Amino acid sequence: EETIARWMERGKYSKLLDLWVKGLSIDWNKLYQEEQPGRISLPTYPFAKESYWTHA
Amino acid sequence: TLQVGRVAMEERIAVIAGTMKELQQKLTAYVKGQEHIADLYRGQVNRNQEMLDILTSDDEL
Repeated sequence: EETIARWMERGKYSKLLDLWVKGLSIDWNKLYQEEQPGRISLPTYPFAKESYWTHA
Repeated sequence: TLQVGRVAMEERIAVIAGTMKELQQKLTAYVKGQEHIADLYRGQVNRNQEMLDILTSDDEL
């Protein structure tokens, strides 16, 4: 996790993303050492639309 | 000699031992089919070829 911290500081973004996409867990909060950006509305998960009903 | 004097091939095992008797014990357990042996590791390169390629490039590792 420290090695990641150093890759981020050094900006080895390509490396982190090549590892992240294979499953490497990354604490994205460490990306922001000073201050924090703001949350905004973005599209949400497009849940599968499958029908389910019973019988009366 | 086994570290530096043998080409590392596809099927590998490795054992940590502090005495000869311990090594003989662990290797004999391996020969006898024991699936789990303490401080004896089994695996294959053939399996993890992909992640190997992509991680060893950097001296970081």
